[PDB]
Amino acid sequence: DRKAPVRPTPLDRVIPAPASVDPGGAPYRITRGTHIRVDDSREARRVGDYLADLLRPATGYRLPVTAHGHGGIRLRLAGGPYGDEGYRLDSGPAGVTITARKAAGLFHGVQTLRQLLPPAVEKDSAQPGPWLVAGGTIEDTPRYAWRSAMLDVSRHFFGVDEVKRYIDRVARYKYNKLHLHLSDDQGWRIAIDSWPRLATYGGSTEVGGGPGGYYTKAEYKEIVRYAASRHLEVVPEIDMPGHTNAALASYAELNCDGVAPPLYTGTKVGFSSLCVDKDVTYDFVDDVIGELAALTPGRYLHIGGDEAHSTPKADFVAFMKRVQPIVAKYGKTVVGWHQLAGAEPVEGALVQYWGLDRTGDAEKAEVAEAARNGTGLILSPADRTYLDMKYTKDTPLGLSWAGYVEVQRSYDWDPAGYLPGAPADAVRGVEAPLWTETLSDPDQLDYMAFPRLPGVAELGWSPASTHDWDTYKVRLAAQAPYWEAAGIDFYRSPQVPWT
Ligand SMILES: CC(=O)N[C@@H]1[C@@H](O)[C@H](O)[C@@H](CO)O[C@H]1O
Ligand SMILES: [Cl-]
Ligand SMILES: [Cl-]
Ligand SMILES: [Cl-]
Repeated sequence: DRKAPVRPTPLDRVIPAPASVDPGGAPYRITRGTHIRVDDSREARRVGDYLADLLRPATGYRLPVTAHGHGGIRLRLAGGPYGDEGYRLDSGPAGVTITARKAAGLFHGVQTLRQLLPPAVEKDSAQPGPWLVAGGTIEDTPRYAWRSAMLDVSRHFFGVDEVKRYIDRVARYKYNKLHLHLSDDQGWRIAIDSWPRLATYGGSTEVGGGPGGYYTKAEYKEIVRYAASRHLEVVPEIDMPGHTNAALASYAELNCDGVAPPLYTGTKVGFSSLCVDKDVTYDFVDDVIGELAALTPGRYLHIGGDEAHSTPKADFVAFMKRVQPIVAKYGKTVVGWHQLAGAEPVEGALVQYWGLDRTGDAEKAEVAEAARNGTGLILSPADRTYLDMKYTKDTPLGLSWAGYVEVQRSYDWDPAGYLPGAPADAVRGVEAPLWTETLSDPDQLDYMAFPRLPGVAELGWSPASTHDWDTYKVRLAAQAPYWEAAGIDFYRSPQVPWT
């Protein structure tokens, strides 16, 4: 009875592990007449309709959303110790109530509810149920404010609908930021009016050749809107000065030798560079960041800065000193890969650490020092949270430059004491990047993202006190029937006792 258990799943059996779980009493049961009662506000109703849409297919129930009466499922906004993202979930025969200070908290509460319900909830046709929700109370708040997932749409382009699909995958685990790698050597994915060829030419292909693609302003705005509806703040990235071949191939003048390189369809990195000694280079950067910032309601703008190996150190430093201010000029907070820590991060900047266990002390020191100087840290170790990394030598997709990364390794660590000498309060959170050199379709994205994606989300959300592999793997194993019913392919790691 994997699909429709006789009894409800444990109240604590959810990912991320909730801050506080107090089981008790009888469970709630959703029946054909259940109403979803929300506050008389747009934001409240919005979450109600979202919940209704998630449950209608499998239950076949009407589930009307209204601001009157005593619905069996109540979503209420009230004062409380739940911050901007926390919530309280009360379940019992009298009904299920989700309380939070803001919509995001209610949304997060819903993500927990869909896990309390049985696997059959993932089906698209009416199911027998029962639609039980374990009884008791859950009080939940996040450990870190930066819990993101990155999707590389430059190596292989993924359209609006495919991105919306990935957004729904991550929303399940309370991620609150979506980092989009919009440009690299194999493609430029965002239309820039001031530089038309970036998209029309720079976006014409991708890894392996053939058609590429890109987002028009309208498509990008739609992705941001959809992400916002799933409470994901979009963090766009335009990598510079390295990983810039798409742009360089589009405009000969940007190149040091004034010759446009061919469009790149390989899978290597580090060979491209904007010409730091040219003035046109900074007109280009200003134009792009200005247009991107206008399309970005979010607070951050990622300028990359990784593997600028065709850019001498001194030039890299000079380049970043010159471009960082451009971000603030357009009202945004700059973010960069940790290489930026060696190029004087401006005040308020954050750096994304993608180092490994084996990374040299000198490099780790430079990053820990930036943290001491006030730079916020986003942790995404290549040998931990890079979802494109192979599980073992036999994985049919992904890369292995950072070694292999099985499920336990990806989960078994603590962000607070990860980087030696780095102040714990400098750690803003974590990120799970999914690079696409080897992934060309949504199903392949799923196979590499799952089952590690949920784990990284827990590291960003759950209290350190709840972290434990032996008990987490049981909660992870329980997701199997849900993913199977949802049509979500995943790697059945031998380290997990799959349900
Ligand atoms: C910051 C960063 O990760 N840069 C590259 C990235 O462009 C590539 O897609 C990935 C694949 O694992 O390898 C990294 O070294
Ligand atoms: Cl989904
Ligand atoms: Cl090559
Ligand atoms: Cl390489």
